[PDB]
Amino acid sequence: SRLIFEHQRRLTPPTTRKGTITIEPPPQLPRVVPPSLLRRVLP
Amino acid sequence: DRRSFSSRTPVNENPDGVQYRRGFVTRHQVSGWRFVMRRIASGVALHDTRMLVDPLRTQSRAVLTGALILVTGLVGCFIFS
Repeated sequence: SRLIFEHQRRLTPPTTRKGTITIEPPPQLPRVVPPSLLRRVLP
Repeated sequence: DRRSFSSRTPVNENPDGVQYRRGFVTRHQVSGWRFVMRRIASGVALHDTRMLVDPLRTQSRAVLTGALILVTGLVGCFIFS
C-alpha cells in the first residue's frame, strides 16, 4: 500500500550566534568653553 | 587636580520637572546640528559617512575666506581714502 521512509539526518541551517553584543556608552557631554573671541579674531 | 563637576540631571520623581515648556537652544545643540548636517551633506555627495576629511566644508570655507578677503580689502582701501 504505502512506501517506506528512511530517516536520514537533518540538514543544518546556519545557526544564530546567540551571544551578548555589547555597545560602548556614548561620551560624557564635554563642556566646550565659548571661544573668547580675542583668540578667535586672530585666525 | 581641581575636582570639577560634570553636567548631571537625575530623575525627578516630582510634579515640577514635567513643567519646563521652554524651547531654548544651547551651544551643544547647534553644534550637534552642524555636525549632523555636515554628515548628511557628506553622505549624499561623498557617499561615505566616516567624516574623516569633509571636502564640502573645505570648499565652503574656501569661498568664505574669499568673501572675507573681499571685506578686508574693502576696509583696507577705504582707509586709504
